[PDB]
Amino acid sequence: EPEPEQVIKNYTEELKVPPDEDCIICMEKLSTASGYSDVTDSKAIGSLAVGHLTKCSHAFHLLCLLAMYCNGNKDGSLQCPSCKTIYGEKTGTQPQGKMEVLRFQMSLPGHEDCGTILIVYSIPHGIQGPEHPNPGKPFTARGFPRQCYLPDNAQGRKVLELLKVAWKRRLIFTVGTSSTTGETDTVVWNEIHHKTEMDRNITGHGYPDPNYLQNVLAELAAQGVTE
Ligand SMILES: Nc1ncnc2c1ncn2[C@@H]1O[C@H](COP(=O)(O)OP(=O)(O)OC[C@H]2O[C@@H](O)[C@H](O)[C@@H]2O)[C@@H](O)[C@H]1O
Ligand SMILES: [Zn+2]
Ligand SMILES: [Zn+2]
Repeated sequence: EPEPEQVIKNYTEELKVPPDEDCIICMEKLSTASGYSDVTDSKAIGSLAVGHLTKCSHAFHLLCLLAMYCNGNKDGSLQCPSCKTIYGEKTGTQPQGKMEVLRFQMSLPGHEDCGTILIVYSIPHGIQGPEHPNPGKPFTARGFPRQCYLPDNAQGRKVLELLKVAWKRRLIFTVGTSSTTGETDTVVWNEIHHKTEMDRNITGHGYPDPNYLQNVLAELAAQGVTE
């Protein structure tokens, strides 16, 4: 993985003279100096260095870009803050654990045509790593194992494989704060809704749900997991 300054040099093409149009990262004119210049320090990147992104052609202070990148885990990918194009292979802060998958013949509410896939995520507590909020300090993992259900049809089996890619790229979980329990520095769901109940009366996260499959299949396209 290249260095943070080099990551921004890739997937970027410097602008000769920046327009009057604003940089949406620092809310300052691209013509002027980055608004994060006072707290961000590069080697090869100035404060009036500006390029637009390779494919999506959105322009920012390359220092802002760098300021952004650096606030996250530094996997060598970069996400356009305007249109969210992924540059490289986005990955994420998911702690070590296991993903088991099972199938059973019983159908789910709304999918009586087919069988059911059981996904079991088991993730132990540990010590936060460099990518996590407070490196070195412990993190908790609440509620594991967490059982998840997919209709065993064509889409459901597709989403299954896409979720195996998500796991590989440490995308399904993250260390952070729980919206449910308010507890901090802990393993929580990250951006990819999972059905944890067959019967949606129990918790609110179950079946039937017509559009779940369509929702998640785009919820992980938003993290760069596609065909
Ligand atoms: N029970 C749930 N099942 C699936 N997704 C859930 C659940 N509760 C919340 N979510 C989704 O998880 C995301 C973040 O919610 P958090 O509460 O921060 O995540 P987490 O604390 O892991 O979720 C609560 C989890 O803890 C367990 O005690 C509980 O049974 C559930 O699986 C949001 O997308 C939210 O909609
Ligand atoms: Zn800026
Ligand atoms: Zn863009």
